[PDB]
Amino acid sequence: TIEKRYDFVFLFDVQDGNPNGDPDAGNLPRIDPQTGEGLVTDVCLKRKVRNFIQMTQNDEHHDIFIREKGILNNLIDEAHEQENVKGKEKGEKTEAARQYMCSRYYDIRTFGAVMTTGKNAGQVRGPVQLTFSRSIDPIMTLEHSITRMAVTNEKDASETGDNRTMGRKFTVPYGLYRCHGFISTHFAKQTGFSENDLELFWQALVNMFDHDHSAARGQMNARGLYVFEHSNNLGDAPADSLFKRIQVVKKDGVEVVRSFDDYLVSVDDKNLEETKLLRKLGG
Amino acid sequence: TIEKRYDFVFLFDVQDGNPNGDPDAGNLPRIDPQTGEGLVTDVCLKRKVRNFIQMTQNDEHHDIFIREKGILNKTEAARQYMCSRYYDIRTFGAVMTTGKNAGQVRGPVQLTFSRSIDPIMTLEHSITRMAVTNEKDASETGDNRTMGRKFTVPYGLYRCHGFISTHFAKQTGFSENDLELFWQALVNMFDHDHSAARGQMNARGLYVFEHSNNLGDAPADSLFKRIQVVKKDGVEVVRSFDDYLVSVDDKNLEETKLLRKLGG
Amino acid sequence: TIEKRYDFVFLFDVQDGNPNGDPDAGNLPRIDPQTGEGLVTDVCLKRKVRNFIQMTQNDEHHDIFIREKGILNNLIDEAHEQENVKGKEKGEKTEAARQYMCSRYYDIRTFGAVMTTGKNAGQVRGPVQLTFSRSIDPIMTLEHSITRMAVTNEKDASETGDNRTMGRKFTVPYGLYRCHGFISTHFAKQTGFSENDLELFWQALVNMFDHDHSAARGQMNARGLYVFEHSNNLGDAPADSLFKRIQVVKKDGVEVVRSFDDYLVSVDDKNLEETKLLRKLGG
Amino acid sequence: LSESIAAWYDDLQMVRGENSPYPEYMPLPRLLGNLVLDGKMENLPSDLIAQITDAALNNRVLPVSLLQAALRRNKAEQKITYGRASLLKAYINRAIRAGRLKNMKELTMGLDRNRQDIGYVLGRLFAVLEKIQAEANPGLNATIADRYFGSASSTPIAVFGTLMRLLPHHLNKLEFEGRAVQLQWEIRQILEHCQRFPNHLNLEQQGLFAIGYYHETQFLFTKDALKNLFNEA
Amino acid sequence: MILHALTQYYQRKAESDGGIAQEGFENKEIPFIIVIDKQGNFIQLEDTRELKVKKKVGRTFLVPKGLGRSGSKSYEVSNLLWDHYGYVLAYAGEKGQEQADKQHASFTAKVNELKQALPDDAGVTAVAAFLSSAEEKSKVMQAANWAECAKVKGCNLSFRLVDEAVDLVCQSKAVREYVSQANQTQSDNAQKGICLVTGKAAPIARLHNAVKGVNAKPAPFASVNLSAFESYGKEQGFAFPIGEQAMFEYTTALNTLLAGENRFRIGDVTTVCWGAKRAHIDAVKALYKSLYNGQYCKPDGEDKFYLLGLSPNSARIVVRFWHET
Amino acid sequence: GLDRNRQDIGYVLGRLFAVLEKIQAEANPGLNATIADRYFGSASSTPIAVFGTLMRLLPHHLNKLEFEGRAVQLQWEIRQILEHCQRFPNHLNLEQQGLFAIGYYHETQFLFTKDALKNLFNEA
Amino acid sequence: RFILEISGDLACFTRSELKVERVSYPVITPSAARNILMAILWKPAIRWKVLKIEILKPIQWTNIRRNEVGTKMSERSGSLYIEDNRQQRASMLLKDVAYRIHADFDMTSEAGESDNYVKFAEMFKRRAKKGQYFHQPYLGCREFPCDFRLLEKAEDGLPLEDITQDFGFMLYDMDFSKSDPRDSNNAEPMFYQCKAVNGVITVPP
Repeated sequence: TIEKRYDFVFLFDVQDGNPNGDPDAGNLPRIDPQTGEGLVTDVCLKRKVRNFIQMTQNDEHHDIFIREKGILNNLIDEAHEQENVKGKEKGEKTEAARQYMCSRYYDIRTFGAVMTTGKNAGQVRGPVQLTFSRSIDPIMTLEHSITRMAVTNEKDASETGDNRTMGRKFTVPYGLYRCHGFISTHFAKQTGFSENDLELFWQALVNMFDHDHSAARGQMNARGLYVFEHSNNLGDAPADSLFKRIQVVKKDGVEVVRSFDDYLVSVDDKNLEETKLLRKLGG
Repeated sequence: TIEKRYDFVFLFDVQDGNPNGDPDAGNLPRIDPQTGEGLVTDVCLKRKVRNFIQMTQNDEHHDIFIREKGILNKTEAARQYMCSRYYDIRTFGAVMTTGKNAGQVRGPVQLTFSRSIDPIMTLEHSITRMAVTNEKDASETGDNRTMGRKFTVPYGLYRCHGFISTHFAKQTGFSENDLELFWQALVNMFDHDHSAARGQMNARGLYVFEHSNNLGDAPADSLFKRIQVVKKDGVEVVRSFDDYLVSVDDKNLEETKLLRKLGG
Repeated sequence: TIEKRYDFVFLFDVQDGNPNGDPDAGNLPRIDPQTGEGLVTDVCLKRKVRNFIQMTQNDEHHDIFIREKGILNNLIDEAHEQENVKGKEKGEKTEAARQYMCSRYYDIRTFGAVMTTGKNAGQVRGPVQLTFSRSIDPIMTLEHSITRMAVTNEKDASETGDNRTMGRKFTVPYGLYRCHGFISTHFAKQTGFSENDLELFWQALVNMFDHDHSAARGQMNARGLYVFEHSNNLGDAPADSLFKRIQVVKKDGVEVVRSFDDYLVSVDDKNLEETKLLRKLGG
Repeated sequence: LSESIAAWYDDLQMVRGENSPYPEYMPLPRLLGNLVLDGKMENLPSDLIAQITDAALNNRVLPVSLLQAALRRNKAEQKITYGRASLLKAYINRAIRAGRLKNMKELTMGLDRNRQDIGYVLGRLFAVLEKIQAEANPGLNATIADRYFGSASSTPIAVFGTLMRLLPHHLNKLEFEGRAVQLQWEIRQILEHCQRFPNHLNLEQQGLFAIGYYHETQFLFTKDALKNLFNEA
Repeated sequence: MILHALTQYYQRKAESDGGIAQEGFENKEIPFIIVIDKQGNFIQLEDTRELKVKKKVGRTFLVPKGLGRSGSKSYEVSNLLWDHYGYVLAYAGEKGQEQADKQHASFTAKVNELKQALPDDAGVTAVAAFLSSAEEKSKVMQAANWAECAKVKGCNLSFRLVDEAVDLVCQSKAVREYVSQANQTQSDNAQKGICLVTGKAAPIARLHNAVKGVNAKPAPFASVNLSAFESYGKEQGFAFPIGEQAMFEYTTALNTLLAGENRFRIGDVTTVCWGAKRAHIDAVKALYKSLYNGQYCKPDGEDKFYLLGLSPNSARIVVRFWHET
Repeated sequence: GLDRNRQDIGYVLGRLFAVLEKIQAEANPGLNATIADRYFGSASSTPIAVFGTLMRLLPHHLNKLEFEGRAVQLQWEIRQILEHCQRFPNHLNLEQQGLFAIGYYHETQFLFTKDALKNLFNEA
Repeated sequence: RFILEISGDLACFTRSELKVERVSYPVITPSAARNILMAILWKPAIRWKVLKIEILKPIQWTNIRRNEVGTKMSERSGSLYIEDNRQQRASMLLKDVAYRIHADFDMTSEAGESDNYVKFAEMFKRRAKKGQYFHQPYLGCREFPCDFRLLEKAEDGLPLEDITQDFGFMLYDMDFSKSDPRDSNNAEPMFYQCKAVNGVITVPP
């Protein structure tokens, strides 16, 4: 169980593909309808961490919780037949099941899982919590549509000439996203987030866009991860004062951005030596 | 026990999440159906304060009474014991089954519904879940799905008002250490509490005014009109703090009042 | 199945020809309207690899997914008509059909296919994941035009005998496009990408345009193919620390490129021999 | 109270092109159910569908959550039919008649060929682009709307900067030069009223965008009004 | 104006003769009705369903109101001449026995005491001898359309004697006097005031009537079902100083104006629009009549009033629509 | 609705492409596709690679014309438009893309007008 | 007589008929005005009494639901857990409210020695003109401010110039006659206003 608070800023870059497709607009990267900057959901990062852990770990005391294959109720009911079949009372069986899942599942210890849809089996608030990743400049969506030389089923466009079924697989020329995440202390105490899980989460945030790839996401990369660790479970400075100290900006010779060479980073390790520890794992 | 009145205005900005959802219509962020500004309630601020007090203490003389199930699980004598034990009693008054005025006490700490300045646009991205919660109609062999929706805010800046008087602190027991703990909480209550819905919420300006008199020698309207948070010139919509403009007025409160900037 | 994750960068030079025409824009090659750089979809590379495998293989246990002559529902029903028809229960019958398709169909084992439209059969992913190709220097497409001396039907003809229907053929002057591809391990263990499929895909990547040639494809060739192989299934190094080692740029007083001599390419192979291996197959 | 019902129902009459399965007066239940995710069960029954009465039938102003959910459902379905366009008009004329918007004028029941606004001409441009693409390729499994509506109502520069390369090829793909030049004249007259593509459409432009899109879509899907308008050029 | 206008328009509609309750009645939906003879003997199992696209629980009939059954002890309420499907046959589908027998015992004790308090009334003798014969209840289950009653929840089984076929067992000229006297004696010996929407006497009303029309189960409107919502420790009662008469009136008004022609589904909500008459707006009430025919005009008769809008929640009702103009 | 004094690269590029397409359409009567239907994919992305060849071929289109005064007026309007342009940048911004499209469509609408270009040239 | 320009952000005057759903009043409740006057300045000898209720801003109803607990705090149970007794009650707010109420003060029976009129009047005037108050006033709920300002006659505009519509029965004030000091059990009687040409008038009992 960790005893310090952690604030990590993850600056990554996507060279091609969609960092987070929108179910509304097919699969477009969720850009901010206020200036044009992209916004990647935190659930996408959580699922990428889950996939990376499945690729690396996949053992006991480190679950991931399945996705499509396998109903979640099959595991929800199975979790009850462990150390609390009946000798725990329904008044506090929820806490016992939550503790069992925290000791067994890894995604629950890092984030959580909802099970109050029928039988209350736990409700972890969430120690490690990430937000949406914004960009410095409004990314210019490419939108490259695609077509097929055949048809899947028997649609109305299946004639004798050529069944041309089109598709919309958008991409991004270059997107520099900056996500922010926070890990407290009381939630790690109530769950059991030890140093091993912390190091596993750090390795996941370092490498996850390279292990989990597809056709829509294209090429997603990782640049840097600046972590600030407090001396205890307190807050010596607000998060905005510590996040703006390490800032990125556009190049002073061009407007559009195509790679990491079109950006400029700036740090300030002067007033950060009070009661905080600065670490850089990504770069 | 404090002896001076403190009138504070706290400027907080949500960057990528829901500052305060609407329980009436699903879970969209609270916005004004007229001017369009966000109307963040003070109950979220109270919950953040309670969570920070629970975190930075984890012991006696600073309990929460009304705690969370997912975080940790004669008359004047009982009232004095409740005041000396639980910190929420000194914060938001005492409310038990028995007591004087029907067992109720207002309390020194009293926040205010945070109202924004510029009309924000709540982003409702209906995301899809690749699983099923229960045995619904969509939990068949085709695709076990449970499509939901995610409500976020691109940039919501709000200002919460608060007034702490010593008249109620003399009865509840809000001393100087309690006030310092409350300030330290207000500085980092949104940093210690985060989720997938609230996202990133940070602080901007904790402008406090301490009055010499025990009741306050300055109205609240002038104190609100002094600190002015508006937009820039060429800036059309909000996005970050570089687009806003905050102007203080410390040239008129230099007579008896004292200014404090515990945030910016 | 393979036990290592591979990351291969492929730089190919298309001389005079259309590599991947834009669908909504008639047939011009996809470019970046924000800087003028060229772009090529990864699905075009996938189709070229499929055509190469069809030209080379032509045997059992390696299906290539046929052309328009044949509805895909028939192939899906043929794949279902095996040892998992009824007595198998759909819950695991979907995974059984997925395994059968991965063992038989090469396109599913390599990239993947969707088999949940008419008759469901699971949702496979695939280990091999390609990205969109990007040009280093902003290419300047020519957009040529042609003319046919004959006419299709009698409506597009003239009024006597002057039969002419014009024409169009968008070509590229020269383009050195770089693409990235990732081969994982967890998806390989679920599909069945062994060493034979890996060698076949390497042969396809080193020779893909020489087999799948067309009238509008042009004289496309392969220049370099650099593969990074990790000794473990964890993240030994991020993608940005390995892709930036293959730096490609323009020469001195060269405004427009024509061949590979005008493109200065440098492989930074100095600090990567700790636990990662580098192989230059195409280069 | 009947005057509010009249002022809410008279502006509800859209253009409505020919061969439309929806009547000129769409019922309120279906109109409010067209804003759900997939079925009449999960929606916003308070600040949205449970406030149209208090906003229109009582002579009041529409909230901003109305426009937010409207643009969300517009970018969700990637199209606008008789089920959403009749709700965006209750924000411009209802605010100009009272006084809470800005300085632009109201709208009309027909297709306004002037106005000199931003969202209206942009929506008409997007709609004529979609109609030209539909006339070019017969069987369309996905139109340019389904690709560019993620930013057509937000940042018009991030969609119109890449959409201008597909329109000439789509027009050349047609089998008739007369209809091509007619659509060219129509889109020229549409974009003539504009001034410049802004960096981001404000809250008072998504509704105009949807209204203009639906108006132009129903106008070009009528019968032969385009040729009649081109004859007087 | 929220509850005062409700009682106002309820008293206005009561003097206009439009099928409304009158002191101790409510229009409740009765699916299957057990038609018997004059002295017991199960005759037939009639059913008056088949309405719109959704098969409701029969047609609405005027039956005496109840005191609510939501709670753990749902058998100690003892309704009058109508209740649940398990209050007569003592049979349940998902609840089983035990609790079903006590409900039938309470029902038969209530009908016995009602026959004792009011003898020689024909209708009470049948309902008193049918529940005590212990021989026709088994034949009721072995009827013709009995298999369609245990397949849905909230089934109501009512009684009706012969020689009428137009008058229910609770509508004869014998029980109406007792119903009117029970509301002027039992609900008038509690407190003295002070009332709210009337300002006169009206004792404090406890346990408000369950409003059915927005939830899957009948739930009250203004009733503190816990303890953190009371004023100065009222324990469900004195928190809302509303009289019993006005409570019954507004609850019956809300129950009647949520199933007739004034009922329309706006969207995950069931509201109701009506005017002050002195209604006939012909613009909002006809929300889903056909295809919105041309009816809005200027008949120089625009009434005032407002538009009350109720919505379901988790246990109570939430009022959202509130606009007088 | 045409801004002649915009002093922006996007507007002048759009007007230039518009007048080029107009000359191409007016060169030959019966045609099937213009220069805009082939070169628009890189007209604004790489203007140096499209406008150059367009105005290099424009002499042939002017030679294939019918009237000489119309060609003189067209060249005069082309020069008056290009007056607000000093160089042709290889890279163009997204806002510059939008300005290019707007100027092109405005110039096409202004040129397709019957009595307009002659009245503008009358005050030269 | 004293003119108070009560105005703040929002308002939520919870009615007595609908206690579970905190529906706001169309104007300022007389009991709310009395509580505001007591929170500004009150002594065990004075009795604040409202007289004239006035409106200065149009009604703007906003649908807001508050999520509360259904259990009271006591010395028996240590914690309550709001996740167990969560109740989603209603609390409709009134955006932008302003009232220039006319109210004075009288005298009680337990005065004693401090029973002056001009002294309390000038004390209240100084507290209103300087900003002194025992507690921050509330607009129906203790979550909105009240920028009160001592006015002389008229300083703001009103939207209700002509006849509009009556509000029916409104909550006057709780009966404090048959109640000991620090009361805990009483009633809530209501009363009728009059003609709304510029607000409502409160008839004293």
